[PDB]
Amino acid sequence: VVIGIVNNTVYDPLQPELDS
Amino acid sequence: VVIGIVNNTVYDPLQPELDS
Repeated sequence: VVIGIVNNTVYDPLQPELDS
Repeated sequence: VVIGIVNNTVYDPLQPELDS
């Protein structure tokens, strides 16, 4: 719906602790 | 202490990500 939206990745800060 | 406080549940986004 938003006009002009681009594609990018939003990294989750919980992942580094979840993996380790 | 708070006058008029009602009872409800608060969803925790941490628990489902941590469990999975």
